[PDB]
Amino acid sequence: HWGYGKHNGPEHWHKDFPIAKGERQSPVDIDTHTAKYDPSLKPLSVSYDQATSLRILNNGHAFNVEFDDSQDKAVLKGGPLDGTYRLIQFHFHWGSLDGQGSEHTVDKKKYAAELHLVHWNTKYGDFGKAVQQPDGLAVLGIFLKVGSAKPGLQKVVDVLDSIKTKGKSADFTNFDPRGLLPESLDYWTYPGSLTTPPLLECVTWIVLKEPISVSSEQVLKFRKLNFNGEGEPEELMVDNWRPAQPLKNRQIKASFK
Ligand SMILES: *CCS(=O)(=O)c1c(F)c(F)c(S(N)(=O)=O)c(F)c1NC1CCCCCCC1
Ligand SMILES: [Zn+2]
Repeated sequence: HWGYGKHNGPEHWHKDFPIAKGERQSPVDIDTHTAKYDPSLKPLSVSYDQATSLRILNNGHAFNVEFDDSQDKAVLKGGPLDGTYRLIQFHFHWGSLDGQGSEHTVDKKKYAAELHLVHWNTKYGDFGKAVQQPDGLAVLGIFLKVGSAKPGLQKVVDVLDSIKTKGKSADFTNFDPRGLLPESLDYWTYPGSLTTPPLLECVTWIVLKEPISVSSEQVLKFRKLNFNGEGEPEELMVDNWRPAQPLKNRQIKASFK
């Protein structure tokens, strides 16, 4: 099926998913000199005090921390967004080495990894309906650089050995995603897509300028996960990122001057 291997990677996805060559594909390069400050944008509102984590899952292409989204408990509002978007999960993309891993780039710079906090527009009732809409999802993207350890990440790192292989899950309650945020919420925003099949063009992207720092040891443990299922030959889960896609007829806006 599709993946990030030698023969089923991003350059092949268009054969099953023709929207791969569409008009609003993600990720993109963020050219910092061309992004225009938009004084009409509002400050982001991140309300995660009531977030309730449930489970961590190895789904074969990343690991997901899933939240209880049966109520408005953890929501993203404001900035470019109209209405209320509810947190459903977060996951990461990372590299085989520190010089690559992110999906978005900044002046062509690649970070070691990229965190995505996925939210769905509650006016559409469920996420399945939301992904059929141009304003169905809001994904908050946060770059990871290697330096000092991120203490709020270690609980995630420590459970990864329990979900090594595709299809494994573990209980993962009481995790606070506010521990993964940088200091500043300054951001770039643009209309785009999911970065994995089915590549639906349903996302407002909000990509924070400030990266978080994680340690070498923390990211090394991401790279011990497996794409394969238990009992199959080991394929390390590394380089699960899609490269930058053409910007086409889109403008990237900055929240900051
Ligand atoms: C392949 C599913 S995933 O790992 O959960 C997943 C992913 F890898 C992604 F890269 C995106 S992204 N970058 O576009 O944000 C993503 F949204 C993923 N999962 C969502 C689940 C949330 C419900 C909406 C349905 C879209 C897939
Ligand atoms: Zn993602």
